[PDB]
Order: sequence, then structure tokens, then C-alpha cells
Amino acid sequence: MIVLALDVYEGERAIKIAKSVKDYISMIKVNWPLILGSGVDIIRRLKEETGVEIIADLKLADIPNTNRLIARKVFGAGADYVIVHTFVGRDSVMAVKELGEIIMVVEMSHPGALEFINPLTDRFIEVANEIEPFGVIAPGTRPERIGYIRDRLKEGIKILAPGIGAQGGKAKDAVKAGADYIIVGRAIYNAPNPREAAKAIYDEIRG
Amino acid sequence: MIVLALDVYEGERAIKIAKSVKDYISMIKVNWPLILGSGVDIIRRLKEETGVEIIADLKLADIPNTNRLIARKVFGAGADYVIVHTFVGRDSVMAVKELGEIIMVVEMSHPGALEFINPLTDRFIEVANEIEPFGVIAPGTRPERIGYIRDRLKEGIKILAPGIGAQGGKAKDAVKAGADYIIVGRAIYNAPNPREAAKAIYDEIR
Repeated sequence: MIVLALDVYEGERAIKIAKSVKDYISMIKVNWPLILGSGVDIIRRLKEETGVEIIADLKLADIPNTNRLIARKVFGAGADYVIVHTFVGRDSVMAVKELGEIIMVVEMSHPGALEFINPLTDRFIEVANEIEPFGVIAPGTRPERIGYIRDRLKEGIKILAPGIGAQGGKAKDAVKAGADYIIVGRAIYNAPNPREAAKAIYDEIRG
Repeated sequence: MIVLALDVYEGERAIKIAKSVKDYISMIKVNWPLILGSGVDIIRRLKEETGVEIIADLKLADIPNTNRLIARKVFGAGADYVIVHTFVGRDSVMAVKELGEIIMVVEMSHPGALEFINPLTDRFIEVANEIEPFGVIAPGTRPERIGYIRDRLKEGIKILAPGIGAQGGKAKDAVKAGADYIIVGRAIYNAPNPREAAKAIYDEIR
């Protein structure tokens, strides 16, 4: 299953692309830049126009009440899932889960992640096991991490994996290693033919 | 110096309150809920209506490029400072600092902060010392934390302190202990007369 990181900051174009690839994706993921540029209502427009589930990749990291206010507005606009950090505490995570389904951050992909976040991943996975969110993200860059997380994560909690390599076999291998969803961005939205690009990835996964 | 936590989510009401208290505050701090309700342009409007600097309390905690995209848009809308987390790493902090002034989160005061954030406060202060942001936030629930952080924080970096008690002399003590700015919320924006409330706090601090 593919999660399209719809990082097309032109509202009308983003909606057109999402509608065109709907047949081959399971969810659309939106971020703060898109919400800032098009208004939070871009989420409702997308929900009404495509009927595809929406993940709001906000990586919420505020105090409980503020996380709650943000979640109320975003789930309110049509989001089905909100990505939240684990680092700020269980109360901040539960303030969001109270209003809708969540996906927790237990490990990150950038160089800075090695400073504080990744050394704590084992502990963050234990928190996710306690909370039982819909899922967690496993930087799919290098495979090993998908399996590493899967081996420590309670069954029932899904894994979404971004950063999959372009080599043939990489997407199917990520799923075989533990990824329930593959998060894809530019490979689809900036393709000459987004629908055919999504179909190609979908076909490898189901092949 | 007072930083108004303008946690009024109807933008025009936020503007009305901000305008009424502008002459007693140093900065206006806005958060995601206000930005989501009125649009990011509310930052430009608050600045135009009050002539006061704006802090965007976003607590950014994303990868460098996403932090950068958000910062570009928010500073572009008129923010003078952006609040960012330290825990996501130096590169994510610098991605924002390259576009405008930043304030770093090194400690929090909700119960959940005891799990992972607060045990790392000393280390986060050291990261702030190397980065040299405009300031850091020093939770004032426990007033002694202001002095604790000030002593360990590089000279030149400012401290903004929220959570100071309403008891007389407390805000003044916090300033004298090392807080350059006192962050005030409900005591001003939910007051019967926000302007008089702001003046009252301003006079107690001075």
C-alpha cells in the first residue's frame, strides 16, 4: 500500500494529482507547508474530492492542550491520522489520540536524528507498544531499520516506510521486511505521468 | 519586558486585544491554533496593527528541509522569531536559524516532559550555547529553573520565562533572576480590561 506524500504546494494541482493516482494509493499525506500555503481546508477539499484517507504529517511536539487544539482543528478538517512525536511525553501523545488515530515518531531519517532521537528509539518503541497507535514510521532508507523496528514493535501496530530506494525490488523488499505502507513523494507527483508511476510501484509490491 | 501569549483563536479578536495592550508588551507570541484559524497572514496583520515583534511558537521538530520550508513561509509572513525544538538535532535547528532568529526549547513543564525532554535539559543548554540562538525558554513553574538555566546559558542568549505566579513580586523576581522576558497569557487576554491588566503586570516587573 502506497502513501502519497503530496508535497505539491499548489492547491489545484495537488488535488488533480491526487485524483489521478487514487486507484493506486491508500492514503495521502499532507504537511505543514501545504496547510500554510493553502489553508487547513485543503484537507477537507482533498477529502471531498478524492475520498482517500488523509495523514497529517505534523510531527506534533507541543504541550498537551496545544496538541489537542491542533488535533481538533486538523481531524476536524478531515484528517484521518495525525503524526505525533513520542519525545514530548505520553500526555502530549494521548491528547491527540483522544481525538483521532495517530502515527508515532520513534526514529528519524536526517543526520540530526543521531544526536538525541535515534539513540532513544528502543525506548520510543516501548512507549508506542504501550500506547498502541495506528502505526509508527521506519526510515525506510536503509532496510535493516524496518526489520529492526518490526522485531521490537507490538503486532497490530503498522509500519509506514519512507525513503525506499529506486532500484527494482526495493519496494517489495521493504514490504517483505515489515512495511505495511511505503511513503512515496516526488517519484509519483513529479512524474511525467503520476498515475503510471504509482501503478508501477503498486505492481512491484503486488507482484 | 512582556511577551503576550496571544492564545485567542478568532483572529480579529486576537488583533483587538493585541492592539489594546501593545504599548505594554515587547512581543506577541502566536501558536499553530491561531495560524490555523486565521491563516498565516495573521502574523503580518498583528505586526501592522501593533508595531510589535512577533514570535511564532511553532516548536518545529521536523527534518531540516521541512523545518526550512515552514520557516521560510512563517518568517516570510512577518515573524521576527520562530521557536524550535532542540531534540531533533542541530541541523534541523540551523535550517531555521539560517532564515531568521530563533528561540530554542530546552525544558518543558507538563508532566510528560519528565520522560525524555527534561533529563536532557543540561545537554540541550549546551547545544543552545554552541548555536547561539536569540533566546531559550525557561519554564518558570518552578521559579528556580530560571536562575539554573541562566547560570548555564551563554552570556548574550536571552531567556523567556512563562508560567510565573500571579503573586506579587514573582514576575519581578523572575526578571531579576535572569528572565529577559516574562511570557503572559490568560492574565492579560482573559482580563476584563486587557490593557489595564498588561499595565498592572508591566508596573510590577519594573
